[PDB]
Amino acid sequence: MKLSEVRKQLEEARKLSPVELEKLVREKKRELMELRFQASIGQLSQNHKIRDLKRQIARLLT
RNA sequence: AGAUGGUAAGGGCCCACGGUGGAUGCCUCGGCACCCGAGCCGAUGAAGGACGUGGCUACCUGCGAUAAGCCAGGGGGAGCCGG
Ligand SMILES: [Mg+2]
Ligand SMILES: [Mg+2]
Ligand SMILES: [Mg+2]
Ligand SMILES: [Mg+2]
Ligand SMILES: [Mg+2]
Ligand SMILES: [Mg+2]
Ligand SMILES: [Mg+2]
Ligand SMILES: [Mg+2]
Ligand SMILES: [Mg+2]
Repeated sequence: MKLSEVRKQLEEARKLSPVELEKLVREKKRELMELRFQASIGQLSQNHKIRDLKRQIARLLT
């Protein structure tokens, strides 16, 4: 289900849009990094948070 | 004075039961032949690779830093996150 919702809202990134396709992505990635840091230290990650993010970004990157 | 009897360190044949070995039978996801179909790919970067890519990933597979994946259309109708 996660699809429909986000992607629609994602061309909804059209106030500023490619500029925001971008801005958003950047923010999305910092999250991934923050997230896989938590990931590696162990005592701060529960998995799919990762996958789900990476794929936000593949979609975002569209 | 005399006579021919038991011994088995070990060995031989026979039976029995094991070990080892992987023949025989059955099996088959593979192979072989024929026939039909189909028959080009590439600078819009092929064929084929290297290195990567999974929360934990050695390999195989898939994929390409959007990395076992992204979008859309079609199919399908309870399961799914490969081996
Ligand atoms: Mg005598
Ligand atoms: Mg004897
Ligand atoms: Mg003896
Ligand atoms: Mg015995
Ligand atoms: Mg890795
Ligand atoms: Mg990882
Ligand atoms: Mg790993
Ligand atoms: Mg591989
Ligand atoms: Mg890219």
